[PDB]
Amino acid sequence: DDTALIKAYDKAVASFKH
Amino acid sequence: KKFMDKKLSLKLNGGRHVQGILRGFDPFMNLVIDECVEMAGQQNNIGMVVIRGNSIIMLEA
Amino acid sequence: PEELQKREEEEFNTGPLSVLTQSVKNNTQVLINCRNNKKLLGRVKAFDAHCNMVLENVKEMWTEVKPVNKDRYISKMFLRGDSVIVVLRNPLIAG
Amino acid sequence: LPLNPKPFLNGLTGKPVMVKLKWGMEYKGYLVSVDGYMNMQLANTEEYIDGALSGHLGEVLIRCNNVLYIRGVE
Amino acid sequence: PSVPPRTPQEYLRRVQIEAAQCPDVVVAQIDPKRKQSVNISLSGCQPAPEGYSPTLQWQQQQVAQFSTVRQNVNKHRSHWKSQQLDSNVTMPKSEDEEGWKKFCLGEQIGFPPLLSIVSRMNQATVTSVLEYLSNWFGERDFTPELGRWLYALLACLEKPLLPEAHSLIRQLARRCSEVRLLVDSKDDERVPALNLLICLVSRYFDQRDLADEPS
Amino acid sequence: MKLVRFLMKLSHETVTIELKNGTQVHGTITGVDVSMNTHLKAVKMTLKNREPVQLETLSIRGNNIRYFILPDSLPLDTLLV
Amino acid sequence: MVQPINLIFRYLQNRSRIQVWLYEQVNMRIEGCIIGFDEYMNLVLDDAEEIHSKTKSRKQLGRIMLKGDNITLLQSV
Repeated sequence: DDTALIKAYDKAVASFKH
Repeated sequence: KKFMDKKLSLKLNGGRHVQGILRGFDPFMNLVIDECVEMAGQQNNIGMVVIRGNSIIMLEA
Repeated sequence: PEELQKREEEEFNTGPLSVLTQSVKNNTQVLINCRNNKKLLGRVKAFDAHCNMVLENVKEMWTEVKPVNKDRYISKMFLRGDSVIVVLRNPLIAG
Repeated sequence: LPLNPKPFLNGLTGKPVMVKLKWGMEYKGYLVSVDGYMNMQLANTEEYIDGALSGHLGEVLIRCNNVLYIRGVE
Repeated sequence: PSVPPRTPQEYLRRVQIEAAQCPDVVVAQIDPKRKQSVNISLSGCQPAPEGYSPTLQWQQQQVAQFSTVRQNVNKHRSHWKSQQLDSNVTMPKSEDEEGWKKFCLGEQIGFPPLLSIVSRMNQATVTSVLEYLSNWFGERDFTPELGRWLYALLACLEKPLLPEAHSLIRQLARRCSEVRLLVDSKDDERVPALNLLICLVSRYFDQRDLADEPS
Repeated sequence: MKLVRFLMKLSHETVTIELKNGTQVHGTITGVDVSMNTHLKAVKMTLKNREPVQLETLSIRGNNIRYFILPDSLPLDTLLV
Repeated sequence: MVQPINLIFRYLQNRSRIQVWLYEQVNMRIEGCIIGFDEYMNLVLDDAEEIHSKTKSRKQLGRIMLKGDNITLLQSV
């Protein structure tokens, strides 16, 4: 899982719903 | 704390060392030195002097 | 007695430590020059007669190189008197 | 005729002083105030580093143990 | 009595008596004044435009999440430390600003922040690089590729941070806040990311003077 | 004697300490004596020109400290009594 | 054995000129005539000078109070 940071970034940018 | 009248070469804080003959001391460890000399470079005379209990890093005969 | 410690508080209310008890009483900031060579802008919450302090909302401020302004923020802090150099009653600060 | 440290110091209040700290910097100002431990309070304060007026600080507390010497000025 | 003292104990005994004579603290009333030197202080962050400020509940959830990330980053540092890629990934010298910018960001297209690559990064480097990326950010637009790098390098900073590091990440969070003002829909791509970085800096890294407090 | 009395209430609190040499020492206080000498466990030291340092425990002389950074959750007003 | 506080008293009684070797500072010495002290060894000093090493120079302070905690070494002149 060498891109697992890249994923957590995307995941938090995504967590944003307002 | 028995050394008395016995010549010493003192290391003092801020990198200075001074050699002369002891003649007295304090409970607080301050002390009096005679016929003493500052060692820079070459050196020279100062005589009888008071020296503080701290200040002395190293003391050696 | 131990009620002669009421001197302390009367001492602190006038006298040079007034500079600190100002800030404790009125929630004012002071600006302290510190031996780390930086300045601390914050509010005195408690202090003793050696200038040991508790501080609040501290901006640590300094410069470095042409030299840039730097800072950092410290919610709460215990500052040792020995690190204190001078303390400005009512400093002047501006962007 | 011996002048001793505390009474001397009390004599300097209300007046121009020059306080010089252990670390080279000095401060000129009016000695507004003083206490048991010889902390000091200065008004109209001016700071001098390596000769050079470095700033105008207003009212300033100086922690006793940073002081090297103090002296009157005209 | 009125003859000079003849030992130091006597002398001092006499000063002490004279000490109590004096008032222990004295206060000279003066009369006036003047101007005083200003101490320049850096701005906080710019508040978000109304509607763009995230909720506390989002912010905390974000922080909590970031911590785990950091748990896992460090937890597996040594595995990723020993791997490779190719002539491809030459990690620039630690002080090649220009080549780090080219490395991470490109005009090639730039290497993304793989654990395999960032786990090889020592603390002074992560610090330096962040800086390089801060600089590049003042003078170019925020891409989502930049976001990842900043977020990654933030995920690799170890506490306790040195003061220069705090100063650095604060500068970055100010910059995010400034760019955030330029924005004009919530739909803007930058928004979630800029709010995110401000959060981690203000709430994860203790600079809470910079935090978005809603309302 | 009153500020140090406050310091001594700070056991099981985790803090960061700036040392006179600039070193940032993060750790959990097991104890603080009357002259500010401090004992810590679970320690992480960040230094100027090198990687960090974990240690199970560490003790610091009061007179090598610049200041204590204290947790934001610390209840000052309580503890100042 | 002459305890160091006596030697200071001697300096006070003779109103000798002395030189002070400073704790925090090695590029400068203070010379003046002692006219009073206290248990903490703070000294009131008359006609006092700053004596910078190397640069041979001398600055005039007049009458100053010198804090005891600053003393590494006392000598005479």
